Amino acid sequence: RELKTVSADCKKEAIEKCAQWVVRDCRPFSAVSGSGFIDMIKFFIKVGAEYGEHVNVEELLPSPITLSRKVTSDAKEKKALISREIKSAVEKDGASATIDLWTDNYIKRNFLGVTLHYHENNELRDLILGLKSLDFERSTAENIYKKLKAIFSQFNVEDLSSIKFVTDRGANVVKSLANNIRINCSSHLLSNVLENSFEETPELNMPILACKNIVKYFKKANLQHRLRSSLKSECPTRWNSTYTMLRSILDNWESVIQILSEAGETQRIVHINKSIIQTMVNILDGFERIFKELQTCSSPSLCFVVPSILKVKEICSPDVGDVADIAKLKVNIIKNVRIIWEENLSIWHYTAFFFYPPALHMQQEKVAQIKEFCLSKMEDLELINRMSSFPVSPSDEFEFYRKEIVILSEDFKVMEWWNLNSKKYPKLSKLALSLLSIPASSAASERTFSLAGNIITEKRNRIGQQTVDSLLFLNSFYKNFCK
Amino acid sequence: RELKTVSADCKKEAIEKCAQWVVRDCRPFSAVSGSGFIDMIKFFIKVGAEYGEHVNVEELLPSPITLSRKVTSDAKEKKALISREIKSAVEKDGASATIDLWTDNYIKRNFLGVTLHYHENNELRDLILGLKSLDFERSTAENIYKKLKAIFSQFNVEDLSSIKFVTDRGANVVKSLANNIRINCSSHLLSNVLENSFEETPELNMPILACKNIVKYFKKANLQHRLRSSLKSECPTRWNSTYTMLRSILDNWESVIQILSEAGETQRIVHINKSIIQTMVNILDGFERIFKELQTCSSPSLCFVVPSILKVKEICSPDVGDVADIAKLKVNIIKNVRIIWEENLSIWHYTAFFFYPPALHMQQEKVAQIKEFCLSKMEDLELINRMSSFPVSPSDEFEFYRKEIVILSEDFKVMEWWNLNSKKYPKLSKLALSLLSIPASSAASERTFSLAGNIITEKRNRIGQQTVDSLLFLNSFYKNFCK
DNA sequence: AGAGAACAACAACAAG
DNA sequence: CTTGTTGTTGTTCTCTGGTTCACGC
DNA sequence: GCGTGAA
DNA sequence: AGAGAACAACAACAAG
DNA sequence: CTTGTTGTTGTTCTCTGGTTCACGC
DNA sequence: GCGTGAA
Ligand SMILES: [Mn+2]
Ligand SMILES: [Mn+2]
Ligand SMILES: [Mn+2]
Ligand SMILES: [Mn+2]
Ligand SMILES: [Mn+2]
Ligand SMILES: [Mn+2]
Repeated sequence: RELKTVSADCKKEAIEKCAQWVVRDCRPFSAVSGSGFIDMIKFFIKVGAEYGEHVNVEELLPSPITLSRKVTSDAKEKKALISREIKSAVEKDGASATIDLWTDNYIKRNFLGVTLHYHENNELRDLILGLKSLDFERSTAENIYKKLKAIFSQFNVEDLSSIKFVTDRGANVVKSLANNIRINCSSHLLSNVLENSFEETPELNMPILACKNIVKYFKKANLQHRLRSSLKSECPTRWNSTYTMLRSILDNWESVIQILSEAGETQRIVHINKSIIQTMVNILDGFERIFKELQTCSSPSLCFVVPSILKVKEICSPDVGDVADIAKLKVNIIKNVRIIWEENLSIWHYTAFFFYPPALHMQQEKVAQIKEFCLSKMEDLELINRMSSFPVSPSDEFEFYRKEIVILSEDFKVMEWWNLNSKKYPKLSKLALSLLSIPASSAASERTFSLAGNIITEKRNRIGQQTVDSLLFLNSFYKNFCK
Repeated sequence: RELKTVSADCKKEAIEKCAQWVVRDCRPFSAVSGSGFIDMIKFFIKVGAEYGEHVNVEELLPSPITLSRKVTSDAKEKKALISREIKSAVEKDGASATIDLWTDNYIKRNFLGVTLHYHENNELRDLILGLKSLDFERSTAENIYKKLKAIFSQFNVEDLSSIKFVTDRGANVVKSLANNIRINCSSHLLSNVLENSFEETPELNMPILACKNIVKYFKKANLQHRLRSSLKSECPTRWNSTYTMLRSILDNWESVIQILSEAGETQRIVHINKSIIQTMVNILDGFERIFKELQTCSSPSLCFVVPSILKVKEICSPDVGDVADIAKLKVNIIKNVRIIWEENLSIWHYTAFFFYPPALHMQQEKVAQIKEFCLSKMEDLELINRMSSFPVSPSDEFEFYRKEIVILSEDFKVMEWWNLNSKKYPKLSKLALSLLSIPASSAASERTFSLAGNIITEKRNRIGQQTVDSLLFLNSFYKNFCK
């Protein structure tokens, strides 16, 4: 219990052997603080206590190749250890998933990422189920579903009908999940609204393109070292990319005109109306709050799609003081919010918002279909749970919640609020927490590809498909089922 | 002494805690076998022997930030520990160096790499002295020499006149070392001969460009996964790059015509004369033997520039059976070997070859200037060594070697041959081993940039200039002065 | 978001 | 009072959102 | 059969 | 070269 | 005789050779 | 002052 501190003469020698490990093997300084590094060092001081200080270390230490098969061993092992805890959440309707496609930068295999999301004990599960390569077959809808089912067979899940899937609107991905529950990713929808609305407001082409050519010049002339914050290029495939460039120019506006004046290249910025650049940054600033919100899988997120849409309608509210080109942008944004974003929502987005206890809003058109939807889903929950055996009814329990009153406090945690209410609401708070675990976007699959890319590197390029599948899952397992 | 082996019940648990470290912290499997990792694990079993198994590990383990200053501490420390062993080799004329310029792919600083090379105990030293950034100043000759002197001041070397420098023919780098000994890198020279000779033989444009467009199609059509060895693009900035592409096509020729026929794109290869592709690969095959030779710093290399030039003259010897376009290539290659490569050699290249004991060759035009050169260099060695005090003369000892007879055996190691001859030849074998430690090219600086790039990565991009300088040197130190 | 890294800028502490 | 060594705070820089399927006229 | 939409 | 990685293909060995 | 676990051999894939100075007419 | 050579 009472852990002993070593002598300072023995502790300075420990920061000397650690520094020499990072230097010789070319590891990052932060390696000395990994959760698995510490847990491993604790084991090796045990071996010194039992066997003494004269142990054959090379014989004790494993080889990298036997490490490579152990994580493939353990991957098979842990997929069975939870092959039961997983199959329960799918049965009980309370499981959702996100899938998407990615291709790696070296070998160029196309990949199918699958994540899983369900509620446990006041906390959310965020599992990487698998990253299976398509083996260079065409990314047709049939092959995708073929590789989707194959990932779920790893845990003895063969149904897939009770799992709510969240994807982008890729024509081939969309068709794969035509036979089950598919929710449109709201980060791609919000991105479509921005892309189209700027296509449709070409009055703003000249200021944006003018800014784009300043970034292009600072990179070609190797001048970003003079900025305390560098200027960012506009990459269309990145969300809110125009805002990132514009802000990088504003937040460095003073030092940019000076550097430009210095190089006699002052004509590249004098025709740029700074005021409109500032107006677009204030407008798109709230879009970044919504984007970072929609990408949350550690807390409920689907319930905020509808109120975020209202906040977009509020930002682009017509204003008598807008200039002509900004007035037109706000006009096109509220349009595409209607025909691009609202057009591709579902009762899952409204019902998730219903279960946000500040429930005063959609009292109008929606509580009809929401009650019709909520009652049906509490019905299948009983149907399933009665097979688990081998006054205050749901339509009442529905309206009993519909009269609760709670204030928007900054500490309010709706997910905690339903655990602390599972008593009075037994069967509805189960439907609610089934709804509140669905991600509002496919960002969990995006992050899986980022993690994948951290493994398939320049020097680790020979790593195999199943070795990445194994490392990603185990790393996700040791996060969701360890401390 | 007799190191104990642990129980198998305690050894399986060690490959389980190692596998979990690699998984959780996302480290490569090969991390379990680093020289510094093993030396570190040996220390941690000692702490378990002394203090027992209940040690506070988090308090014992250092932070990454205190690791970052320790390697900067140790870097200052070890540059003083050898600030003496280094300054001796420079004094005794037996030190050479290679310098070049590089810029990193993220922050884009220009860098000056400096390596050091001298003889010790039958083995060669290959030191990374420093990678100092120019801080975005212009890479003028004055700033380079300014940063060169600054790297040598780190070890209290202020002379630099006794150090033989080996660089490429960059106009600015060349001018920096106008005041000291500069030897032309022979890898850049050989590369100039190839580049020019192919510019001057445009009859071969159509086969090469035809091959280039097959690689371009296999990459665009994502077809390299069908090849057991992939096709390589021609990058002009890589040495023998045309040979690498051509061979990648030949070694996969059968499977390439089949894949092309399959895609109905068979017209991209039918006009390609395979025989001339094969002739160019056989010719350039020996160039790759010379290139990989010239890049050696663990064994003597400057002494092989002259006999490699002969082997190039021999490969491109006129042959009555050559076709017209190959006959012209060999004609232009032997030309540029004369006006590009031989044009930029020095008596260091001839004298280094002289000290290869199979010394029958240059008996003609060169032993005059070589004797004149060797006698002067043995003279400054005595001048220096007499200040170290606070029959069989050199001109005889020169000719005594000039009558030795030795056979080219495959095990022959000339560097070992001069240690085992320092007795009969005391003062000449010192000049010889001073000559035999000079690198034939600047590849040591190239490799320093490769190592640098292994540190300045995508996620380690915030690492500082002096932190890379420190890590590179210490890693080089622990290789040249440890076991 | 939610991952991996590094470090400038301070704040606490010790030795002197 | 100084320096000289450690520890924590908070900013900056990375990456995934991608490159061809499905459909309708 | 070919242009269009969304990645 | 001379660095960093991974793994297919076998070879040795053990358990059964 | 089978499998099932470990260890070694040898191949394949990375990167640096680079992006602007110096000079002469 | 501008094209050329070598990175
Ligand atoms: Mn997609
Ligand atoms: Mn990508
Ligand atoms: Mn160079
Ligand atoms: Mn580069
Ligand atoms: Mn995606
Ligand atoms: Mn170079």
